[PDB]
Amino acid sequence: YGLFAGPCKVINAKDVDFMYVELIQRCKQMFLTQTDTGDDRVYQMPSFLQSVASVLLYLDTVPEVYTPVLEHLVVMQIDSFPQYSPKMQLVCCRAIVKVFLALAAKGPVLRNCISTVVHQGLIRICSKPKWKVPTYKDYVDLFRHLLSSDQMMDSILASLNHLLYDEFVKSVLKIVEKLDLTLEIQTMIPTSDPAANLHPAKPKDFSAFINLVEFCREILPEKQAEFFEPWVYSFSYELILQSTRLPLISGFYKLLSITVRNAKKIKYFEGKYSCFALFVKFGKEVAVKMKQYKDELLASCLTFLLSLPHNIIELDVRAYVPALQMAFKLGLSYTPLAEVGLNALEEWSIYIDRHVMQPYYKDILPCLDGYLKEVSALSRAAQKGFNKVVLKHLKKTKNLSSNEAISLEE
Amino acid sequence: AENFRVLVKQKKASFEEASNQLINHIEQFLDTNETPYFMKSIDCIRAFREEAIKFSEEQRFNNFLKALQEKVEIKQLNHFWEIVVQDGITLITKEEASGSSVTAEEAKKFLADVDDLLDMI
Amino acid sequence: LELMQSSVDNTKMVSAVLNGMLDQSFRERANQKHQGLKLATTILQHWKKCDSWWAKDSPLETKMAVLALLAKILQIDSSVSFNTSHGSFPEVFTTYISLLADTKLDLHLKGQAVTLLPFFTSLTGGSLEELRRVLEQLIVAHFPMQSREFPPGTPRFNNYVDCMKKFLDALELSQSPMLLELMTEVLCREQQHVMEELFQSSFRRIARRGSCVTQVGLLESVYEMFRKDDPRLSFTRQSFVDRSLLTLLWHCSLDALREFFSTIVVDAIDVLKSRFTKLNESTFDTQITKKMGYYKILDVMYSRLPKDDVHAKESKINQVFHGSCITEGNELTKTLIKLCYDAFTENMAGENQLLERRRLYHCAAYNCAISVICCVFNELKFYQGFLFSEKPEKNLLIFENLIDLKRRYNFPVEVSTLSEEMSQFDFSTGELEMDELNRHECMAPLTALVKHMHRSLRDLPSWMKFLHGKLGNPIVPLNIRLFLAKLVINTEEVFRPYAKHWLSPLLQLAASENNGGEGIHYMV
Repeated sequence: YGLFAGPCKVINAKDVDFMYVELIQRCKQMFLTQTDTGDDRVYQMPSFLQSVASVLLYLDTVPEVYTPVLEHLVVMQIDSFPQYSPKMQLVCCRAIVKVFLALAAKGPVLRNCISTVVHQGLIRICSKPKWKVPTYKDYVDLFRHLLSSDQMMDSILASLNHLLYDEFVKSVLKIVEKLDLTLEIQTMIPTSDPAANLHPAKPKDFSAFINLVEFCREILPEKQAEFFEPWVYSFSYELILQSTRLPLISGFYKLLSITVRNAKKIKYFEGKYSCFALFVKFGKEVAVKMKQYKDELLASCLTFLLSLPHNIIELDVRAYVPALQMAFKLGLSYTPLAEVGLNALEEWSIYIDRHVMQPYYKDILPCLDGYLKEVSALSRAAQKGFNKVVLKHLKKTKNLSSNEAISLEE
Repeated sequence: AENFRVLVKQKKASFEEASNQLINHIEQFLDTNETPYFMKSIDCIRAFREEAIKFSEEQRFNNFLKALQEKVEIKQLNHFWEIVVQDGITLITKEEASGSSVTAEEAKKFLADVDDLLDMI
Repeated sequence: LELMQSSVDNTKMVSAVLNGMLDQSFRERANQKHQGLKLATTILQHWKKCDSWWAKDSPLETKMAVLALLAKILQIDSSVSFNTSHGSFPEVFTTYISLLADTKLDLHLKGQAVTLLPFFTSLTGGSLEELRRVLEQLIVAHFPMQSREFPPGTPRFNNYVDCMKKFLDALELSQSPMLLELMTEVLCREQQHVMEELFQSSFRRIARRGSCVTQVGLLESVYEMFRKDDPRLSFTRQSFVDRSLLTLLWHCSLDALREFFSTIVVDAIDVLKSRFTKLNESTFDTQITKKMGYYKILDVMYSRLPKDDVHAKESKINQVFHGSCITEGNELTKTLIKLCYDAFTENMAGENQLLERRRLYHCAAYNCAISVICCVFNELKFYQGFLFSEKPEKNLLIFENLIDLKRRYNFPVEVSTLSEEMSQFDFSTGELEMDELNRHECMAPLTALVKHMHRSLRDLPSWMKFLHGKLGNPIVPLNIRLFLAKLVINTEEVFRPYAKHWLSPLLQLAASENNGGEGIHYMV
């Protein structure tokens, strides 16, 4: 139907307007109106969206009454990604990429809606916690197909990565503006800042936030050749203006460490001058304020501080070695900050010119001496030789090999 | 009624396989005796009366008139009585013959201890 | 004003500007709920300037934009566009009528029209007669002729469920006595429309609303549409009291309901005290079904009521005899128990005209009997007197009439803030298992009765030894002999201490080759 809607343009020039109405009327009353919960008519939604995109390519003069059905369908298909099988979780990606290719090549009075479909999809996946519910750990595959390895996904369909990148950044900043992340007193006289005053008054927003930060972390390591270049001043200024009056909420330092790692991956630091003074004026404040914290907040603060560029922020090198002799003693029982301690001590001493450095070695190195001091289906398959079922439990039990939990011997 | 002339007008199987279901489709309008229901069936009986002389349905002709005479002579149903005796679509009108041109005079001729324990409590 | 002076030249842009102003006046309604109603007031006082929208010959998109515009306008404000001739109620109600009136759209293009009935089913019957008239015109012109007859998978029944679900949500949120009096009429036309479960749950949601002076109105409406002499068939007459008012009665009527119990009894105790003019079956079976409905209503009303206001001297028994005088207390139970014991005892040796519905009438009298014996003084041998203790010399057959004794039983072998920013995208867009014998419409009150006999106070005469006498003979009909064992099966906790006498007839049922087929397996 959706394929032959193409060549029927040159035969009637009204049936192309008859389809996309009959098609949307079939598409509505199957999984929006009735039997949205109990139905099995889910395994053809990729064919549905592929058909609607292939007719929307040829359809000019949009009705502008069914676009709140199109963009109430495509967020349903983005929502219904992990109730699937492999080698169809890629067909769903091809469908969504095809639709987003379709409604962006006709007019800029239309394509504002491409900025609210992804905003609604982010508010969809950033609130989920017999059955099982997938939390955020498998939408990351779709959101990396949609941006990073996309040139083998828009090849077979007739840039878009730039547009979807900018829409993702606008959505991830527009969520964090209205969240009400302030926290109230819960039921002696304490001293520390995390206390019985660790209770956010909007507890569903907090879960949205702690699902948002790890999602942004796993979505933006790379593909930042210039796609994160013009954003760093606005994004950094927003995060500083937030977290200066939001002290004891972790994750803000996590997003800051993400953008400052990208600001070191791109060059951006050969002094643009407006952020060079914000970082210098904030680094002193966290370096003096991080004494009276505790564990899972200290980890984020230290991973922020020991990733500042510091081949450029060389001035007052004594302002951070109490946060480098802390990154090693707080190692040895939680590894990936004992990794960033060595990864910062290797970055400093090869780049900082070796005369401000050399007095500061008897207070870095003497804390570096805690380091120099059955039956499954695989087994039952391997016990009866090798006949193709060890291939089954070698291929189907594969591809989850990305957790780089760094052990202690390396 | 008009949306069901698609079989006896293009092509079909053996003829009058629509007449046996037509009485089924027009009988069910008088289960509930509401006011607008009586006027939907008079359009059907004023819609096959013109096809009985056209589609060569003499065997339907003298058949579909006792169909609405028995249904008005079973019960009272006077609201459906007045609309079929004030206008009149009833028993065979012209001659019981397909070749004629005479009027409907025959229609106007046809239409004018088990008690001890009870009181103890 | 300046924006609606230009209402004909550029309709699309003024519609879009009005929508963008409307939802933005809806968004910050938490701090500025003064302008969000004043804007809707000011646009409703200017409906004269737009008439090329909701007229004929316009293509069918501006009309849907008018529907969505009016839907936003009336979903934002208060219920103020109806009352005391406030504003342009003629020229908004003419729009609301004429949009769904003419056969100009399709059926799923009036679905957006049938959404806003809760704001506009709270009028007086002057124009509301016209409202019911055009609703019934839609019913007789758009619904299927006889029954469903279209599976989900044709382009008519998918539409039909798409329309009826919106109807059911309208009836769910609007407690309106007219829409129920249409939905009950469209339901009871066959044996079962296959969407019964959402129907029953929706009726349950109607039953619990509060403001308890309106549930009497709902039950009064369905009672009056059941009671009158609109000459319907037997099935449609029975199905009302079967499955559209008993759902409301059983779920949640009222915790202190004496109104619908008081104002009904001298309307149907007379037709229970009536005769049978056995000359023609049309007046026969209708009177049987009316007696059956009165039986079931009195059954439920005796069941889910306390005993003090029905048995003691109160303001509920001074109804049947001589007004509000002190007669003797609890007389209604006496004049009911006499005629119900008179029922289910009529021998029908020559009576062979309509006997299955009379069997249903007998079983309904039985259920009413157990429900009133639930409310009797329930100590001495009333249990031995009533529901048992016949005298078969004068042809008193309790079980051999209500048990069918003609059907060959089958018996098979064995087998927060983001909810708000997510709703802003939704504002501006849009026991046992019953095989063959466990549903015999007598078993559950009998089992509850035997259980109540246990946890209320040799053989036990009228309910164990009497069944022992009526099971030990292999000369009794078969179906009663099978029916009586699925009481000691389901309630063996009473028969376990007296299982020393229940030792032979179960094995006589199992061993003798008179069970059915190759022997009725799973029973064995």
